[PDB]
Amino acid sequence: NASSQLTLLIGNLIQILGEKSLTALTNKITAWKSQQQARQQKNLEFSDKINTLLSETEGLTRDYEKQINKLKNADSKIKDLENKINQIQTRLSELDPESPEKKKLSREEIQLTIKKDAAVKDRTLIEQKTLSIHSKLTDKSMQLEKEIDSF
Repeated sequence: NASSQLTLLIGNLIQILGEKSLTALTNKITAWKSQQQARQQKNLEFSDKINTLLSETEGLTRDYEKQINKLKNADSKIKDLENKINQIQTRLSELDPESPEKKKLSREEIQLTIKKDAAVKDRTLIEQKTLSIHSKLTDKSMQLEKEIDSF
């Protein structure tokens, strides 16, 4: 233990040489001790914080990936509801102007439309979360800089 050895050393020197002639060194040693203790405080604090930021970053990375996948499925559901609607819309155009089945297809198209509007909504929500998570990751990079700058 450097500190304890140092205490013994200056103690020993003072024994023979007297404290008056060594006051300056004695004072320097006090400063050193103090610095060492502050550096040990910072070291521990930084270590804990880095561990936290890291773990937090990993969690948010997983969240980001999970949401990105969710958002792809959402664009799918939509590209599929757009198909059913166009399909049906084409089918309705070519429909015998009456006809016995027009009434029903028209009701299916209002339904696919209601579903597609709700899926566009839900999509934007997911996209928002994605972007939000990305923002939180950016916050983690800011927090990291903060810690480094005050080390």
